[PDB]
Amino acid sequence: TLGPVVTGTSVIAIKYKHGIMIAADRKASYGSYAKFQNVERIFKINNKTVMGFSGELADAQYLHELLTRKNINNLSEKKRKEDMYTPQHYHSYVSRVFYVRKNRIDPLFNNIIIAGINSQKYDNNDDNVLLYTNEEYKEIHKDDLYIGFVDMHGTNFCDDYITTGYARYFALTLLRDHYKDNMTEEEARILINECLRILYFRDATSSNFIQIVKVTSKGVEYEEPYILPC
Amino acid sequence: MYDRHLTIFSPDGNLYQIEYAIKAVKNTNITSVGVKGENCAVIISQKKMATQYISQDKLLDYNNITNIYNITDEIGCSMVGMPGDCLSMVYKARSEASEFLYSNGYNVNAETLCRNICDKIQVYTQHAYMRLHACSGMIIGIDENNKPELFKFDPSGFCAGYRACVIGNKEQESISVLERLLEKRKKETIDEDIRNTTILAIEALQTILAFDLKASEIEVAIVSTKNRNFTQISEKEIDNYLTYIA
Amino acid sequence: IYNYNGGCVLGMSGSNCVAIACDLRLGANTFTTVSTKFSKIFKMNNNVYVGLSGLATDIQTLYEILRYRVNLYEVRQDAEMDVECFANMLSSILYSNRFSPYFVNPIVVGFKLKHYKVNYEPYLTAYDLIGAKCETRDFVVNGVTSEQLFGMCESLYVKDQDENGLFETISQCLLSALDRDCISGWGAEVLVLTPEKIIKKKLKARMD
Amino acid sequence: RRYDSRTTTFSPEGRLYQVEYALEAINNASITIGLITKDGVILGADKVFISKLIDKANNYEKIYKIDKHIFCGVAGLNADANILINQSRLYAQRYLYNYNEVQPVSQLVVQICDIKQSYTQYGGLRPYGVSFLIGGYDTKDGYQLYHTDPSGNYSGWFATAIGTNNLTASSVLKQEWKNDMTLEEGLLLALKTLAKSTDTEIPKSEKIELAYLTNKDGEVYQKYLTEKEIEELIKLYTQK
Amino acid sequence: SYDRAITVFSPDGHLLQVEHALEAVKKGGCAVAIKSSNFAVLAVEKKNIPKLQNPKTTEKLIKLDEHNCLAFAGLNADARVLVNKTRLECQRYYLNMDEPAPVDYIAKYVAKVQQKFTHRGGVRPFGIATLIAGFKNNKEICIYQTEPSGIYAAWKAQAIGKNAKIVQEFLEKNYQENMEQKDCIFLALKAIFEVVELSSKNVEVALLTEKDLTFIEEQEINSMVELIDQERT
Amino acid sequence: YSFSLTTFSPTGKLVQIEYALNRVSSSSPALGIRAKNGVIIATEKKSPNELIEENSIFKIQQISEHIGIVYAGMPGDFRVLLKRARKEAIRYSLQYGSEILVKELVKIIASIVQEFTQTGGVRPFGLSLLICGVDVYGYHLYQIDPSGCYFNWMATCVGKDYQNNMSFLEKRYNKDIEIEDAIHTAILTLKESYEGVLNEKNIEIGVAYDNKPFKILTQNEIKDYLI
Amino acid sequence: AGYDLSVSTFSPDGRLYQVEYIYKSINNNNTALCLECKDGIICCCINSNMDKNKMIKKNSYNRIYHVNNNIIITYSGFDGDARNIIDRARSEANTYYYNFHTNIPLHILVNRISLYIHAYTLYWHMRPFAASIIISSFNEKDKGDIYCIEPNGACYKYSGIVIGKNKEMFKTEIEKKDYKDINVRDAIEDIYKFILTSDDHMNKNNLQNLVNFSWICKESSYEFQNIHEEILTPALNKAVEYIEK
Amino acid sequence: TTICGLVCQNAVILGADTRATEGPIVADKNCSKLHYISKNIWCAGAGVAGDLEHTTLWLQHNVELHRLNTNTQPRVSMCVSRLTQELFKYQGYKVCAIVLGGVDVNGPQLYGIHPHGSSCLLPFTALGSGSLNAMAVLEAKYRDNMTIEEGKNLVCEAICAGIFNDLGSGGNVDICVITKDSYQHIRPYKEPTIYPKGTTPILSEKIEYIK
Repeated sequence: TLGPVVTGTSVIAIKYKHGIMIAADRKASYGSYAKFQNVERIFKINNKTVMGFSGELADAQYLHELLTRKNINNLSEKKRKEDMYTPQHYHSYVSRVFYVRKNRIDPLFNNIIIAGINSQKYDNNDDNVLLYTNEEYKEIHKDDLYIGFVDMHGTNFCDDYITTGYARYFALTLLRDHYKDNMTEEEARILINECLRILYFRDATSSNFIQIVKVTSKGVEYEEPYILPC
Repeated sequence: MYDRHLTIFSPDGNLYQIEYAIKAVKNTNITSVGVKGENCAVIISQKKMATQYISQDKLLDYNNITNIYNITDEIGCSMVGMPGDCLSMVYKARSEASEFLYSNGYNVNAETLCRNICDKIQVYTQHAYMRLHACSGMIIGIDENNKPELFKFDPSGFCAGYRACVIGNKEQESISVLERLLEKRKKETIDEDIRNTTILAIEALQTILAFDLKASEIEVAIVSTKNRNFTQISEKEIDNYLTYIA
Repeated sequence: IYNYNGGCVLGMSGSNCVAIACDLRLGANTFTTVSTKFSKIFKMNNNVYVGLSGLATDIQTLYEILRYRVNLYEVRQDAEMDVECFANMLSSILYSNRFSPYFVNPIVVGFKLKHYKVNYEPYLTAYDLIGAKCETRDFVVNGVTSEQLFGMCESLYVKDQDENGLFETISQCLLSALDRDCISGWGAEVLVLTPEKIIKKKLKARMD
Repeated sequence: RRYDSRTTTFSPEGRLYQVEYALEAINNASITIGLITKDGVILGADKVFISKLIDKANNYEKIYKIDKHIFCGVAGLNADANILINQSRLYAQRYLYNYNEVQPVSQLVVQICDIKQSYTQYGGLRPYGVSFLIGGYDTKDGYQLYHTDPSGNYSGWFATAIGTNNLTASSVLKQEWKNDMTLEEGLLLALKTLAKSTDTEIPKSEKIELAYLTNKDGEVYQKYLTEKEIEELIKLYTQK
Repeated sequence: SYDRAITVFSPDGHLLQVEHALEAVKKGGCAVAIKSSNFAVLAVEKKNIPKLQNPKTTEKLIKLDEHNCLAFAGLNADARVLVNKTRLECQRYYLNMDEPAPVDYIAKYVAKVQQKFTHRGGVRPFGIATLIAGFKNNKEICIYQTEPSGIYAAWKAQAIGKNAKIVQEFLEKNYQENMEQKDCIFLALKAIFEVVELSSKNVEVALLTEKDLTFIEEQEINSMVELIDQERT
Repeated sequence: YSFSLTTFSPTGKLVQIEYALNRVSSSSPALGIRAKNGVIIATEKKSPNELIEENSIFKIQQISEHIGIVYAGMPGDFRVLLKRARKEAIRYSLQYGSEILVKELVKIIASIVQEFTQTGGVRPFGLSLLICGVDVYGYHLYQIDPSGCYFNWMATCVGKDYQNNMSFLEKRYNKDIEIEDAIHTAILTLKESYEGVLNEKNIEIGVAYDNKPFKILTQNEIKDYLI
Repeated sequence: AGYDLSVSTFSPDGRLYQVEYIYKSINNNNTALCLECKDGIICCCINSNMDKNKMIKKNSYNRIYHVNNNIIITYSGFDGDARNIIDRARSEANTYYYNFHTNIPLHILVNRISLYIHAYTLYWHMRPFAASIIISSFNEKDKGDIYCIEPNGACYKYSGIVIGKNKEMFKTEIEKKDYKDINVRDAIEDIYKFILTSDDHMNKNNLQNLVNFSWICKESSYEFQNIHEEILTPALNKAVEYIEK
Repeated sequence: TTICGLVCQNAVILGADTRATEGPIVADKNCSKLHYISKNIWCAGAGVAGDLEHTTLWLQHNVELHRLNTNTQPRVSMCVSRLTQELFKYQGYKVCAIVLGGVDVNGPQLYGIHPHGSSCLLPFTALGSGSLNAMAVLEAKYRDNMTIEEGKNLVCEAICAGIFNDLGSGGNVDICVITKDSYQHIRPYKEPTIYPKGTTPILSEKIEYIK
């Protein structure tokens, strides 16, 4: 609320065929100490939406309670799968929250990504939802996908690839050089690994113990964390 | 006209709402007895539903029914009256005990808690838009001098100490029973006197009610210096005590 | 801030006799005066007096607040008010604006009644700008010229004393103190209360 | 709604029915007298006898002082009196705080009648069942005496009497009062009208109470007569 | 009660509290007002106990502002309260406009306040009828009337209080335009004494000009009551 | 919704306050005596069943070091009045740094009782306090009523048969009475009033011996006095 | 004699008639039954009074709601008062999770809801709630925990309860056998037969467009799920076939 | 200013100097830092003396009210809780560090209060400008389970060591002994030119006899 203390590094989000891919290093640095090297920095609101994080951890946690409990209220007044809120809804909600906190001058020292799938014609997961506990992938049109961004100042937009932190110079350059449309999972993961390798080799606050999450027709898939090949 | 509908004095100087709430507490026909000895204090009540339109059905977990609650680890209580009023009264007692610990840094005394609840009951009596809480009750505990204590309050807001007391119907007839057993006791180990007090409480409830008192249908709790915490006794141990009385 | 309207007050005790004194200056922009009658002493009760030194507006505002509280107390109780009660109430009023306070360093001077006949015990005390009370039992001084007065009184105080000698002592102490302060002076008044009477006198000071 | 008392609500005739019952409560109370004299203003009264064990010393229950220059006599309920006495003292010292001079009596009685009028009009609270005989001195108008009531009405009076048997007392005041008169003559006339109102030939010293306010020596002060002074006054009354 | 409607529409469509305030007004003492050219005359009755009551303390006829004046009939305490309110509003207008308050604005504000207390909960109507006299912003004399209902209108002459209909009937057949000051005082004293006992002590008459309000002395009033007493007999 | 339940009837008389005095007249009596060198407050408590202990219930309390109080009426009213009176004495001592005067406390509690008579949505207090104390200006004894009006007494009684107790106490009382004789007259007055038999734990006494703290007598001292 | 006009007034016999009138209104309203089983709990609601309304959609009117997707909450009474109480339950669960980051225990939630309902039966100005509420959940370790809050403000734990119209005959069929050992899937037969028997307003055609269902059992991974028609209609057909014979 | 406290055999002894300063000068030569909370709790502190006086009077009278309501012996931990809440609510700007001592049902226990609202029970402590000089000799000579006379002598060792050393402390030495029953307050514990008549000139005089 007054300044950053415990900081995360950066996240990368890209859309491809069958869904989107979002990645983040599991580390939160206490300045120049690196106290925590196993932190969950990618969160889930519901199926077909996730929340990114690069900044102060307390604000991300507060926004995580707000967003996940907004999803709880959505489920508690749900009757059909189409009544589930889209990533546009949550992205606008975070944008309004950041704008209001800016006007009050009590900001959140974070740079959020909201991304997922803004359509329901591809899977029947949301008709009978499963919060606690939990085929072939179905190709998803890029128009039905969505990736968004929220700045400290509330600035927002949408694009096929969005990154935060120091990845907005390194990884954004690699994506603008190399990002195609409808790349398979292997090519996307190779590109993400190359960008995170370049970040690890030239960013103190980053690391190699990477978390990777996917948002597809099957739903949100928290894969096993892996150390980068380097 | 409207002299007794609200908390108002009638021409004879009698707030009739007070006795109406008291007899409403009596109409629940749940009895609850308390008694103290040396370094112990026992409280007993019946494990039944109050008297109203709903009756005890077969698919009713009778263990969940209880007229004995607790405010704090060291303090317990037995509220008798309307169910919602009793639940509100224990919640208010929990509030006063917890803010007393916060403000003053040490756990509350049961006498002070009884005076505070009596003051809230006074606030209900004084004002008209406050309906009376039809919930009398007992509070027990042990003070800083390591001696027992038992207090009672009514919907009139009259807090007073005791060493043996009864809530519910036949109280005037039941005062003779407690006096007789206390005089019998007056004519001891730290553990033996706990046993004597517990049999005295169960025998008092047996004599007041005049039937067998199946252990599943009652509930007993105690604070003493051996434990100092409000722990309610199990059914089999009560059955052993009842067989001793038999 | 106390250089703006510099002032000084003083009060001594004796044998069934008490004295209070003050300067009559009212300053503006430190080094130019505007009046030579602004008395810091205010009568408040038949045997209680108060000396307020500091900013003039705060002096006056505190005088009306205390006069309100005092006259309320005599009217309700229907009896004369004690020095200790006034001192405690003054300390409470000065503390009640602990933040953004009245820039005034007051004193209290009067008599203490011990009924049984009646005996008049002298009473003196002093305060900070918050109400830091401290009973003293002898000479009490407060203001910008406080140090000079502290220097004078110990050389010149003779324990219990006659009221005439008390007047000479307190007058010489105040005049020697005010001569050594540039922003305090311009005349003086000396009030010597006794149970029989009160003598109010003004001194031929270096008022120039 | 169903339990409302209908306090601030006009009659069919325009009387409100509540100030009227308050005035019947006033008329049953102990009598109080008022007189203006060249030397002062007097507020003699009659004690109601509760018991002989009441403290005769002090215990002035009818006459009260609002300030050194204002004092009044109660003619109704004592609690409603005393709360308004406290409000009056607060208003007096508030005016002295604001303006650094004593409040004129007209301003003060305007404030008490305004606050009494408020509960008569605003809200649903009962009015104050008390009527005062407020008197005092000021440089603007000198010795004055007024008559307040629960309605918030006030009026100046050179001499008046209120409470039970106020008709007989006012008749005696109309018969005996003079424009220019001494303090002793006013006190004797106060005993005379108190005795006439009380249906007694000779007033009892324990049953009455007197006070006066004079601007003597350029410093106004109030005196409250003790038992011995009232005994001397009754001796003079019997002699006269 | 606190914040609830006590005045309400009857089945016939009348706010019965307002008519009760009108009977409260009708029991109150009479008052008369006249205007002509560049001045006005205000008359109110008076009732005092001889040898006991102080006539100076009565404030039936008053001054609100440099130019505005007011007379009333009804409950005097409510009149004093509304008078203090109007004086406060006069000085509030003079601080936010830097011109003295005209009579039309004050009459409208008095009507607004009386309608406000008639149309809000927790307050009964002001049981008084006032009539305000003062100079308009264009230096034109106009006297306004005001009822407890919030009705107001401008009149050349009108009366209130006990037997106001009879006095108003008398003024209809005797009023003239641009009369002298003595003529206006004579007409007002005749009109008030149609329904009031004939004596100098039972009235308090005054005359308003741009300079200030001036109360007529007792000697002129004694001559006037003697003259009309001769005229009647 | 806030409106005065208490209101003037025809002829006034404040019928709720009259019912409060009726409550006081039926409640257990209390009394107090002012002596030359002390003041007493005393009251009888009802003949208790053996389960009650008198060491919990107390009709005699102390507000300050020198000030006592006794009542006759509703106990919860007395409890809240006692707590608020303690707060009044405490705030006065915080301001002026001294033990509170009896007159100021009596005036404030009388004003509070009047506020509860006047305030909407409430009813009057159904008791009659009897405050005694010592200060600079000698000894005092006062009596609060439900009306919110205070009376200065030298000896008084409250409750059932209060007229007869007043007459008996008037028969046996002197202005220069010693404190022990005042205690004896209190015992005899309550003995005549009870119409029964008395002992320790049936009566309670409070007293202020000269310029010393207000004292509540134990059952041993009362048993000594009864002999 | 005037004692039944306000909820804040006790009768001369010490009894609040104004709550009894609410109870009588609840008893005449549409009925709801909620019982437990081995696999989980199934809970039903019978909307018999809307048989006259023929234009309502099929199974749109659903009185069964939930909180946290693991606690069934339903009612039998006024829809609006019930919905206000549901929203208060959501609010209390929200406050608990914001404070503590854990789902609220059900036994605390019923207590807070009972205090909220009880808090409106002690003012003349506030109207007491006309709704009797059933809250229930299920987990594999601690088994089902069915409660019922009432207008009086009384919460008692049940292993099965029915409220509203025809409740005496419904319970008379529920104590016909012990349902702790009967599975959740095959209890639908029994419930369909009981609603046909007790209620004298429903027939074969009304059975698939008025009555609601849901369960919280192992098949839904112990989370809320309105029942799909392919499970209802076999048991519905078998139940009406049994009743026809 | 120098303050100290000590825990002894079933008792507590407090100690403080008797001097107050208004800058580099001394106003009162025989001040009283020790203050009475209850019959078995006393205090003394250093800082702004107005804050100390008001907070101590507030604590004293609040403890008196709490005793009267509860009718139980006052406790030191309660006083610590009220003081810590009072100083924490007002952001620590009320600079008044207090040495609290008393003898409750749980035996003697001394407490040390700080400006920001923190507290810590200690067997001995000292506060003020001359704290270090006193509390050095305290820890040099402190032992567990002393006699009362040894405690008083050590308290004059501390406070008389600080008087001789520190410039901001001086005058007499105060001692107060707190016990489960009764207390003692030894205020002076250790204690280590006429002009002729008409000399001054005047120009006005007005005698007003008093009624």
